[PDB]
Amino acid sequence: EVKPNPLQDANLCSRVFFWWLNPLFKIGHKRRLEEDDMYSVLPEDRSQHLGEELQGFWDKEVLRAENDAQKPSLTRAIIKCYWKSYLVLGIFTLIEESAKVIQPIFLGKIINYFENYDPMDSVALNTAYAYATVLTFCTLILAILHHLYFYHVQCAGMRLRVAMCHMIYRKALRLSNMAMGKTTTGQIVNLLSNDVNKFDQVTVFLHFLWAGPLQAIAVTALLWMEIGISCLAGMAVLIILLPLQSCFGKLFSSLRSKTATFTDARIRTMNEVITGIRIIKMYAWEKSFSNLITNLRKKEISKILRSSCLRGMNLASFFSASKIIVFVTFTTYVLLGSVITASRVFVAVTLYGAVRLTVTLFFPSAIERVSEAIVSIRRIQTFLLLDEISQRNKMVHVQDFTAFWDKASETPTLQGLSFTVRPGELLAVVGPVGAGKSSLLSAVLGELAPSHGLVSVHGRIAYVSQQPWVFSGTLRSNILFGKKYEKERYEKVIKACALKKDLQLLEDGDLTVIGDRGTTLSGGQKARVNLARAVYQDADIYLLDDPLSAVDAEVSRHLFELCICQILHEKITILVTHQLQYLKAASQILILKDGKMVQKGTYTEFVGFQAYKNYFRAGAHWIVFIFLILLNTAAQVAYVLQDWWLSYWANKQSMLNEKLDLNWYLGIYSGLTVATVLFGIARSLLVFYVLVNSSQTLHNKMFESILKAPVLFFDRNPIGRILNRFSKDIGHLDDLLPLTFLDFIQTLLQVVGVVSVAVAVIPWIAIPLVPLGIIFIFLRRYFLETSRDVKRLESTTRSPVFSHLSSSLQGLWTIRAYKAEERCQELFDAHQDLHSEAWFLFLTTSRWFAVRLDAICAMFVIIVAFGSLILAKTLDAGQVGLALSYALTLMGMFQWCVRQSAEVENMMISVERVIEYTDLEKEAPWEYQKRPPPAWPHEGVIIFDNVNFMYSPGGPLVLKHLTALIKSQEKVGIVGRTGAGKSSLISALFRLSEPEGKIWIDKILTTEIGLHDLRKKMSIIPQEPVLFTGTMRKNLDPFNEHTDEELWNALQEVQLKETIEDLPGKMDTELAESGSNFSVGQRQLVCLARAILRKNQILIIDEATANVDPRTDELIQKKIREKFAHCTVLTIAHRLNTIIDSDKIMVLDSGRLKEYDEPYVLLQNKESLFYKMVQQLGKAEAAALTETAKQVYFK
Ligand SMILES: CC[C@@]1(O)C(=O)OCc2c1cc1n(c2=O)Cc2cc3c(CN(C)C)c(O)ccc3nc2-1
Repeated sequence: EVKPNPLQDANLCSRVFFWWLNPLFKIGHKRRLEEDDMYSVLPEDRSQHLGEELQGFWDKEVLRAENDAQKPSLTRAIIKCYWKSYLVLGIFTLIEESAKVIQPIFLGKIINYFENYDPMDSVALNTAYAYATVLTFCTLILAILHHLYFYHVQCAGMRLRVAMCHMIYRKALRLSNMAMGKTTTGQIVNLLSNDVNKFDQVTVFLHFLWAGPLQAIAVTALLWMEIGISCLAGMAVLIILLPLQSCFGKLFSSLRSKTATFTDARIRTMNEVITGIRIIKMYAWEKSFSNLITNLRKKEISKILRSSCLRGMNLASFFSASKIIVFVTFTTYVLLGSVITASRVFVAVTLYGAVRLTVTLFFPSAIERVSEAIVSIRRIQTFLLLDEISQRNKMVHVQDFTAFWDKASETPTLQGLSFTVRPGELLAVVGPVGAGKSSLLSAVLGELAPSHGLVSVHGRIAYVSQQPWVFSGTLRSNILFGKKYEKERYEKVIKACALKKDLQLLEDGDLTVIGDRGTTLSGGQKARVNLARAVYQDADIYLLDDPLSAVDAEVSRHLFELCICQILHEKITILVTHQLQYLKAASQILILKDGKMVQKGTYTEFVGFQAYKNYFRAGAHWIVFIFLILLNTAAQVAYVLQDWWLSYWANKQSMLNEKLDLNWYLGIYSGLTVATVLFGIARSLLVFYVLVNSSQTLHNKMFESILKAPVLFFDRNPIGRILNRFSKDIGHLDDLLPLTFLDFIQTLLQVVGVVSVAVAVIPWIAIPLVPLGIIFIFLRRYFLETSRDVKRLESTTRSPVFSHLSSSLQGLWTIRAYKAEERCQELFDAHQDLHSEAWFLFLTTSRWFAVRLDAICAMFVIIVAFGSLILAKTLDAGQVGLALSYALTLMGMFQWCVRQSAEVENMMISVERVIEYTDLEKEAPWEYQKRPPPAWPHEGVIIFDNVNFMYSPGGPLVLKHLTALIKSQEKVGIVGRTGAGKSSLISALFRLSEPEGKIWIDKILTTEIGLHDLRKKMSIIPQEPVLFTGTMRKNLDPFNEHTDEELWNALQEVQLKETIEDLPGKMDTELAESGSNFSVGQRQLVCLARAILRKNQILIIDEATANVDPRTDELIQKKIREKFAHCTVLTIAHRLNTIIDSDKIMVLDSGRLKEYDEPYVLLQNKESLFYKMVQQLGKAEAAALTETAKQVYFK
């Protein structure tokens, strides 16, 4: 075994404590870990073994189902597989529940000793030590041996999950093409990504389905023997809490899906902002999108906050549920007239303290997780019952072949086809079009079957689809594609593929790892690899579907004239290519149409504290948190004082020889119950409000930072990187972190409850508390330095599994062509177990930590129990019963406290990323001092003086010293080399980066006005037109300052009015995604309509009409020159004929003004680049251009 696994040989008292895992933490404390530091899985965890074993039952089970004439049952099959195993772990669950319930009874007798106390009876004292001893071992069961057990219940989960990933993939290769036609990859990948993943989460709780109810019965029976019928009072109320928890579960799922619509509506609208940002800014339409995102968020926040109230009240039930069921029990019990006594109260408090989790949380969860598992199985069953291809599947013969992609009602995909070919001969095929162009090959592969006629083949087939496909590994590994390596074969074919030079020049040699999803190769080179793979296999049958042979290249000739015509030509081969002239070398040509063989037409026939501060300060004044800190303690102190008051009552009562004032004691006691639920519920609402209001603020402080971010921000940051923060992180700050934080705080108080009660009742506990503390601090620090990293490795090692299935599910034909399932199965198993190696660490890592938290927690109970008995002269029965009833309660809650601590610390990083967006360097203000006068653009005069511009500070100067005059209403065409200068002068004109030099517009220096004062007052028509998901009215005027008449005129200025007024909303029609119902030219016509609405005296055309039919461009040209006669127009355009009649042209290259004059005068200088560019037209049209330019003198 490559990575020997210590679990093979660790002794019991190693693996009980996971002591064997110690070396991992040592190294993980010294280093960052890597995939070689993780252990290999034990033999039985191998995907192949589990799958082959489970098939060994599911196979039998479908045999039964056919023989019994019923639909089969996968749930029975896994059960029949795991029954003989999984029952054994039930035995520990049984003894575990016993320990949970037995502890109270002996907590009775150890308290009972104090009720009978005399300092001088050693015999009674020794009995108490025996009870205290068994109380320790009972704790030791729950606190130590529980952890090995829980790991094995987790292993039932992981073992079951892995086996399904095997059987699914095994099915996926056997899957019939029809079933693949009835399927999408996303279904199988999701099934593997999620729906099998549920099998861990059922198995942790499946034993609670019986052990929980059996627990509840036992607790009621015991209590009845302690407190009579009165135990029915609490237990019935406890059981009523079970539906009530479900009632909350129902509601927020409703409101969660109700909020889903708005995060989707927000995130789509946000994605338009982030991707569209540049053109958004030029229009000055921030305020439009600012209103949308604000209103959706303010809508979203209202429902998520209204859900947050119910989510808060839910935890308040978990806070009061012990206190309510205690109160009603003893109140009834007292009203049936019993005195209250320390022994009989704390037993019930402890029995309730034990059962409460089982009925209120584990069992409610379990019935849900079982329900999600059983639905997961039934779809997996559905998948495993899809149809399959017939798995059995020197010469090739075909005869009258009549076949379909599916037996739909249309005519067969192949019809009447017959041929035979023998080795040493090449067929070629003019195949179908609009359909399976290589359908003939697909028949030879047996992807299709005859309704009539026959195909017969012998030997082994090589195939390539015209679609390329590349396997996970190196390119050499793809050239091997699992076959043995053979240097001379490999050399000869790889050289005959001319691949070495390209592979050396472009892909670093054959050792190059093929990257994620095949990223590494160019598609042109990727295509050739398929043939290189094919030829390396030296198969009997070589089937070629157009390998971009249609692409003219020396290799696409060389492969044929040397390799395919001479080397490969000995083998059986069939070729489809557009290279019809290659088929002059073909031995035979088949031409096909409508599946018919139409002719044998042979060719000759032709995180630091500051994060917390920032997050909380964003919620409220610190004065509010002071009010909040009061409520926390008030809830917690009300909680403890209730149980202390119950002790105090018992202590007074047992002192009497005479009546108690029932309505004093029960009065105050009832008060603390009402108080503890009321502060508890109030606290639980307040925390959410403070934190959720904090999330709302961070979004709005952050969202404004995004609109006012300069374009430079969106150059450096990918769209996904930004948009993820608006989906994921602010998702968490609404969905889950306020919840997780309140649950952390709630539990932390309760731990502070037990510890502080314990030191109060027994002061000298305060000494050993500090050792336990410092032990915990070093433990947490030592642990999390590793666990943080294992979770990284686990999350990483997941991604090859889905990638491999996706790649393999894309390659199905090819895999079965090489009948290579026997290996590709092994590749999946290699990936699956390597993830399982990480999952095995993830399970056992947490236990090695969790067992110590329960170790030091187990040590605490010892301290209180024997500490109480040591101080027996001083303590008194009520106070001990308080201390011990709390001490037992620590066991469960303390582990949960630190789990949420780790999860909050991890999740809190989402807040750091959000705040890092709250302070991005802004542009200058939109509105600024020295506002331009009320009609400032009144001439369209522009000066550029020594203008210098860059896409980054200190970057390359893409404008150098650019200096120009543009006169009023002048029409300035601009052109240059492709990619030279480009829009940079436009982005300078919008100040999207601040230019050096000066730009003056209508006597105003552009660098001394607000960016909306500028950008509102100049139109642009962009390189790519943009529509926004919204009304046609908003896409034309979000401010609705233009009349519908003007909006109709604009749509009537273009052709499109009578294509929009017939849409049901008319101007108010909101569009499909990206306006798919409109053509690209029509989207530019929308920008022209926008421009026609704006009627600014300045317009910029950015090369737009290259997307558009010239006849629509002709309309654009017409309407520009008609409508913008008074306007000043700048026009970057590639084809000079669009601009040949400009009053002047600027030509830019290398960032310099190569030319600026009347275009004919530029042509009149035969040295000019403009003349040269017109001469580079290479055509007599240069004369028509020249004449048209000269006419500008005279027309
Ligand atoms: C749901 C997770 C889990 O089942 C688990 O994976 O392992 C076992 C375990 C769990 C949860 C909780 N606990 C556990 O031991 C203890 C616990 C206490 C909780 C408390 C405090 N209790 C004293 C009521 C809460 O307020 C809210 C949620 C709580 N959840 C849990």
